[PDB]
Amino acid sequence: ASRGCADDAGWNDPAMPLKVYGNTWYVGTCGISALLVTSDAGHILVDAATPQAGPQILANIRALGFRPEDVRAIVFSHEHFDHAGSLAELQKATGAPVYARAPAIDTLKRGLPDRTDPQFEVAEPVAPVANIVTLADDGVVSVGPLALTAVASPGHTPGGTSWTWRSCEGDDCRQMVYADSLTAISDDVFRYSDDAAHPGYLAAFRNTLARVAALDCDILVTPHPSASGLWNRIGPRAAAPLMDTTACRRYAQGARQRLEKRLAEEAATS
Amino acid sequence: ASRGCADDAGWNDPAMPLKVYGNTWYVGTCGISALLVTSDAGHILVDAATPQAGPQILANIRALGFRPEDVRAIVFSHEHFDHAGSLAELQKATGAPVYARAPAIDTLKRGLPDRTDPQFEVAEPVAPVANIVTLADDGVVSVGPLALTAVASPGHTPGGTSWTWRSCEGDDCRQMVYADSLTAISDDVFRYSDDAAHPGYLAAFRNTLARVAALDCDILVTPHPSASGLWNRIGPRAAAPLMDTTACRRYAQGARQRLEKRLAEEAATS
Ligand SMILES: [Ca+2]
Ligand SMILES: [Ca+2]
Ligand SMILES: [Mg+2]
Ligand SMILES: [Mg+2]
Ligand SMILES: [Mg+2]
Ligand SMILES: [Mg+2]
Ligand SMILES: [Mg+2]
Ligand SMILES: [Mg+2]
Ligand SMILES: [Mg+2]
Ligand SMILES: [Mg+2]
Ligand SMILES: [Zn+2]
Ligand SMILES: [Zn+2]
Ligand SMILES: [Zn+2]
Ligand SMILES: [Zn+2]
Ligand SMILES: [Zn+2]
Repeated sequence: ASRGCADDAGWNDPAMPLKVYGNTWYVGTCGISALLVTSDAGHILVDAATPQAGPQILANIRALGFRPEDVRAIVFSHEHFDHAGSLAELQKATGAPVYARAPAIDTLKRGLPDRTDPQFEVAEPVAPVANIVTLADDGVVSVGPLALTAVASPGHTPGGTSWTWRSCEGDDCRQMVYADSLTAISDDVFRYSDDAAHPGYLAAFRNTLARVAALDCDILVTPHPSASGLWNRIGPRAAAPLMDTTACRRYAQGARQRLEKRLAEEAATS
Repeated sequence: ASRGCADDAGWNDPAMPLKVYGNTWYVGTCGISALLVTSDAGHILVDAATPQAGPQILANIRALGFRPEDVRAIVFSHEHFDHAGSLAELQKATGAPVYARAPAIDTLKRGLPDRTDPQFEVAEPVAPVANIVTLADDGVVSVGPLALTAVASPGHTPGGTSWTWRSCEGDDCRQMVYADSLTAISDDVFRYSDDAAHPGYLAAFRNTLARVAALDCDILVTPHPSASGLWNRIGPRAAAPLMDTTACRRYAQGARQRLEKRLAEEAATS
């Protein structure tokens, strides 16, 4: 019997790919999520993990019997190296456009962020993405019968996006939410409380928390699987239900608590 | 043990009131539905059954421990005597406004329909309703934390409306649908196929069927409880699940089949 993934798994530690629900499949690593949403008309790939993960994701797609060339759209959570790292690699393999909200586009073209990213100084360099389609903040990415809805989720980054869609097993259909990271973490310089340095940025983060908390949410998945206890819900160590309609509310509420702790930490330092 | 209601129950045969789900309660008769949606800020009454049913509905509200004076809005399915019959009676008892779409208002003010009703010649006279609030075709009726969304459902009548809302038992929340009648029945004169006599009417009926079929639908209830097999899902004779996410689709599909049978019948007669 396979032993499954640890919550503190390395970002590049391999995971055997497995169904999440219906036509949503997990193709990421033990430490970093990537999802494949499939149809007979082609697929949507969600996230790219770390600049090193291209090959594992591609191997995992094929392990499930899907062809990377049948992926017709790529979307992602946010423009940090640990989720956008293999986008260019995956675009070449699939031929698919990458969809990005406006505040992520320059980062994807450079392969590095700018000072608008809270984690600017700790960024690792990425391959640029060549074919980017600008995604409206409430846009829908459609491939055949598939439709993934964007929920703009700035805060952890300027360009972050949560994604939502329906997956079915026969007539039993579930609202899937791939909620973006909501951690208020930074490099050693950035201060969430310095509004003059980034006007409206923290307010937008608070608004993201409220929007995520309010989503219709049957099955939650997060870019770091442990942030939603994914390995306690699927795979060999699963001991809790996959479906929990309170999950997005609890996720956002915890994130709000942690955001306010970060603000307290900033108040305590000059 | 109580024996429960028959599917061919008389419209005025009494039913003991019982929870449907959460804060949605059944307060109608064995043959004709009425629902009460409750909150600590007041309630919404859905439908009025037959001109004779005022007292049973009011008794049933009180049997559950709710006060008619705490009802703050009344809505209804459609403007036939067997669903709108006791509206004026219930308005007096509750003091609540009745919400109606534009094509039902004159019928509610007269207490009889006009020739726009397929069943005009078989109408029974109703008490007029004095305080009517005009409801937009996609309007929301709000009372405290309650919010009922209108889905205009012309076809069986010009003014018919389906209603949808969420009811919860703790954290387990359900999308309730009180779908209007979809039966293509008439008096001896009306022809659904005579578009010149009522331009666009049948197209609107077909559009209603499509809209109802597409609703998010956890628990379906219908003005005639048997039309959705309600007594096979709640009460003493229940043998099938209350929740069925296919119910609105199946309801509308059956109705489409019956509508097309009606068109065949009309083609066969001059
Ligand atoms: Ca995360
Ligand atoms: Ca009915
Ligand atoms: Mg692998
Ligand atoms: Mg790579
Ligand atoms: Mg930038
Ligand atoms: Mg959580
Ligand atoms: Mg009774
Ligand atoms: Mg009466
Ligand atoms: Mg009229
Ligand atoms: Mg049915
Ligand atoms: Zn990040
Ligand atoms: Zn990350
Ligand atoms: Zn649902
Ligand atoms: Zn009727
Ligand atoms: Zn009726």
